[PDB]
Amino acid sequence: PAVNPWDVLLCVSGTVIAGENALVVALIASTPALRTPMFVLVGSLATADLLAGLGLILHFVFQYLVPSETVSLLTVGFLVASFAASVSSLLAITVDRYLSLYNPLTYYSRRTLLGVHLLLAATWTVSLGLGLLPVLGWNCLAERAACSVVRPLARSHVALLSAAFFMVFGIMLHLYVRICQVVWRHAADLEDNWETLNDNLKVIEKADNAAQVKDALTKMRAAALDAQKATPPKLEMKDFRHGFDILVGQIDDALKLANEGKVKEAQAAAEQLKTTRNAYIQKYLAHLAATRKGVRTLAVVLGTFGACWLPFAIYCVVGSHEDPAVYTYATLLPATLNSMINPIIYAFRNQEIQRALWLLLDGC
Ligand SMILES: CC(C)CCC[C@@H](C)[C@H]1CC[C@H]2[C@@H]3CC=C4C[C@@H](O)CC[C@]4(C)[C@H]3CC[C@]12C
Ligand SMILES: CCCCCCCC/C=C\CCCCCCCC(=O)OC[C@H](O)CO
Ligand SMILES: CCCCCCCC/C=C\CCCCCCCC(=O)OC[C@H](O)CO
Ligand SMILES: CCCCCCCC/C=C\CCCCCCCC(=O)OC[C@H](O)CO
Ligand SMILES: CCCCCCCC/C=C\CCCCCCCC(=O)OC[C@H](O)CO
Ligand SMILES: CCCCCCCC/C=C\CCCCCCCC(=O)O
Ligand SMILES: CCCCCCCC/C=C\CCCCCCCC(=O)O
Ligand SMILES: CCCCCCCC/C=C\CCCCCCCC(=O)O
Ligand SMILES: CCCCCCCC/C=C\CCCCCCCC(=O)O
Ligand SMILES: CCCCCCCC/C=C\CCCCCCCC(=O)O
Ligand SMILES: CCCCCCCC/C=C\CCCCCCCC(=O)O
Ligand SMILES: CCCCCCCC/C=C\CCCCCCCC(=O)O
Ligand SMILES: CCCCCCCC/C=C\CCCCCCCC(=O)O
Repeated sequence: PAVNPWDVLLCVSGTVIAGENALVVALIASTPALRTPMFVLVGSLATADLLAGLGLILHFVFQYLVPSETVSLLTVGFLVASFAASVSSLLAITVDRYLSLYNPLTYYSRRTLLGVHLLLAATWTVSLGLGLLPVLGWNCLAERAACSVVRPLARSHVALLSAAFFMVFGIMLHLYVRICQVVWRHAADLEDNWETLNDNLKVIEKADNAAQVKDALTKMRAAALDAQKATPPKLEMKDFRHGFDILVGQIDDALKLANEGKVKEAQAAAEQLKTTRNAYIQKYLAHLAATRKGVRTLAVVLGTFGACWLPFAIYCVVGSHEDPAVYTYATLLPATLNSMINPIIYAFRNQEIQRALWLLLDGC
């Protein structure tokens, strides 16, 4: 028993990672529709995870099948660059999601596409550099007292890697809270205006004087428009939104009658407003149910990223080369599992990626 079980587990993990992310890469590459900034970023993440998966397999190969210290230095440097590129790609994705939420219009501009190009060129340039430094000689091959828990990386180089991870993670947390903030605000405004919409509709049905009817119709018009704004836009869906378009229209019809002195007729028009409102009551509950689920996903995915990488990042600066290798393996394996989760969260859950997959399975 000279093969270490953990090395086999990493090879298995790398195989799953490579297979998952190779499929994502193939789907985006062969689908001209998937060329927006968002998908350029997903393709970068998938490529990095693909490279990291292959790297785990290669590390096994040149440890056990072609024993080579030199090529093992290359494989570890390869993995440093691949995981750096994956973590930095997650940062870039998060930046993009922030910008699309905070700039519902100016996000769709030439600057945004330029920004992804420059950001990815920079993250990949830095990622490669980080893996190239040990290959060029910033390693512990000469001085074994300077070895980190991941051979043959030098403790000082690994400290830099962990510092970069902590900074990247801190930025993601900042963006996460801002994203969370915007999603909560819009959901709160939608639920507010929807409730006031219903309140005034009851005022109409129970009105006893004409002043109440006009007042309630005036508030319904404002609430309808505010509820529309809080709904995310179609693109660059708008069916739930267009439900408010015909509500404003009906409210304007009732207001016209009320202003001409036909308040009885304006009140009776609430039956039609209640009919309209009831038709979109499910789309409203479904939208609130989707945002709720999305918020949960946000936190779960970021928490899982932290649970997978933080123990490793911490142990890499606290541990030393004297520790048994199992503690490096036990903290490294979860970090690799995150590269199995990434394609599911950022690629396979996307409807356009699923469509490309359907066209691929069905022979186009
Ligand atoms: C040690 C490893 C990391 C070296 C990797 C070298 C090559 C293969 C890397 C470096 C930069 C990478 C590119 C950077 C960004 C993108 C955009 C993405 O939408 C598709 C993949 C693509 C086009 C990558 C393809 C692979 C790539 C060219
Ligand atoms: C020996 C171990 C097994 C190695 C062998 C399995 C490797 C699977 C990896 C990636 C497959 C997903 C990427 C390929 C997806 C198809 C590429 C494509 O676009 O094909 C279009 C064509 O119409 C259809 O063949
Ligand atoms: C991250 C930056 C570093 C990335 C580095 C990627 C380098 C890959 C390039 C070429 C393949 C080289 C393959 C070398 C195959 C060597 C086969 C061999 O003979 O090596 C066994 C040797 O004899 C034992 O004694
Ligand atoms: C060895 C090197 C290690 C480096 C370790 C540190 C990593 C973090 C550095 C840069 C990421 C910057 C990402 C962009 C930050 C957010 C930009 C943003 O939100 O602003 C966009 C602006 O508002 C548009 O108008
Ligand atoms: C989302 C999933 C997140 C998963 C996060 C996992 C974090 C694992 C961290 C520590 C486990 C350490 C396990 C160490 C097992 C040691 C067994 C033992 O006794 O070691 C023998 C050794 O020779 C005597 O030093
Ligand atoms: C989806 C792919 C299937 C994954 C199955 C899991 C792969 C398990 C591979 C290696 C695990 C090694 C188990 C360790 C055996 C005991 C080792 C020992 O006692 O020395
Ligand atoms: C044996 C060395 C291990 C490295 C293997 C390298 C093979 C994978 C390299 C790149 C795959 C990424 C291809 C990206 C295609 C995207 C095209 C597009 O976005 O339009
Ligand atoms: C593009 C698919 C992924 C390819 C990289 C991962 C799989 C491993 C591929 C090749 C491993 C063998 C490399 C060549 C070994 C030569 C040994 C020798 O010449 O003595
Ligand atoms: C993408 C950039 C990659 C290179 C970044 C570094 C640039 C500076 C040039 C050379 C320094 C790299 C080598 C440092 C370790 C030397 C160890 C030694 O000589 O024994
Ligand atoms: C802002 C981009 C900067 C690009 C240039 C960066 C150049 C980096 C060069 C060297 C980094 C430090 C390398 C340390 C080598 C130590 C060698 C050893 O310990 O034996
Ligand atoms: C995130 C900051 C922590 C430092 C990151 C280090 C990145 C190294 C990545 C892959 C190298 C994996 C090599 C295989 C583990 C062997 C462990 C051992 O030395 O016994
Ligand atoms: C998740 C919270 C993010 C907070 C980021 C704080 C800034 C992090 C920057 C540097 C800290 C890492 C320095 C590690 C040095 C260890 C050296 C050693 O003992 O080998
Ligand atoms: C048994 C399949 C495991 C599936 C993934 C979960 C990983 C944790 C379970 C087992 C780890 C591999 C076996 C540990 C070998 C102990 C000997 C050693 O430390 O080198």
